[PDB]
Amino acid sequence: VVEVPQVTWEDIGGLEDVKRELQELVQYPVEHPDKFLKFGMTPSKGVLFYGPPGCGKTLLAKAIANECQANFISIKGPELLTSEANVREIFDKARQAAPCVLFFDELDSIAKAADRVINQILTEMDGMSTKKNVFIIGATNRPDIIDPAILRPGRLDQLIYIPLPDEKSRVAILKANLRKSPVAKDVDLEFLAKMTNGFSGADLTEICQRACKLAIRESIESEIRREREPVPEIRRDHFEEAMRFARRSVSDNDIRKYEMFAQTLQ
Ligand SMILES: Nc1ncnc2c1ncn2[C@@H]1O[C@H](COP(=O)(O)OP(=O)(O)O)[C@@H](O)[C@H]1O
Ligand SMILES: CN1CCN(C(=O)c2ccc(F)c(F)c2)CC1
Ligand code: NA
Repeated sequence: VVEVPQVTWEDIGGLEDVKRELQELVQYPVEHPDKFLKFGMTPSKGVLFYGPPGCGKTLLAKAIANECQANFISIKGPELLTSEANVREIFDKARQAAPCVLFFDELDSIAKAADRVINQILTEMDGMSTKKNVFIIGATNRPDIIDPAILRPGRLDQLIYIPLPDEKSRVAILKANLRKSPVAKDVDLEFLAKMTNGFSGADLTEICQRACKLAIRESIESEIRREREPVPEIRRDHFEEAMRFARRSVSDNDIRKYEMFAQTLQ
């Protein structure tokens, strides 16, 4: 299904720098149209996100579409395998659906025949002007094997690091996830963020999911027995019990590799 996503910038904890850069990248063509004309600048055709899994790359792509009131079409790399007019149909349907965000996920799987499913993509990209109102986003967990062709000018205009959250970003991820939930005053998300160094945004969300299930199940069971003869809250002890099944999903070894790659790009 193709639709405007309901994810906003507010649902995304941390990454405040990346967010302002992305807003300007899409707001400037429409907010200062007379200045984009005077100096002869073309709006951007795409970006590429990279980083450890579960840290917000898909969320950012959806929030960009919600910003532009645009449709979102998501395509996972492995499923382009049956077959090179596959690459052509997708660009048609995205052009049909304009203004549209076209998101290529798991592009590490294609970086490894398949040699020019890539080449069919580069040709669709050059053949599609910015006047078509399609904005391309890719993501990958394997920045080491990115073909630099997809980044030459006229294609994806920026490569952007989305890292594991630091301590302040973990507090924000926790708050954004719980923003419309009834949380008890005895829970200290700043202490929770301290105890979860190395956790991804997805790892943090699961803790929030379990703690909520625990309070709802407890609500069920207690009314069932008071049946024998006031909105309930998610309490500190629900979070205490959710933490038992909590451990990092990204290894210290992969983090080093990601940090080397990004630090050498200074
Ligand atoms: N920065 C973040 N803020 C809030 N939630 C997050 C963040 N990053 C990840 N999550 C949680 O983890 C899930 C997976 O995030 P996703 O963006 O799909 O990861 P990937 O970087 O692999 O695209 C999200 O749906 C959300 O629940
Ligand atoms: C899929 N697993 C095993 C393979 N893998 C890497 O080799 C890797 C990790 C981080 C990097 F920054 C990088 F360039 C490469 C990713 C994790
Ligand atoms: Na990922």
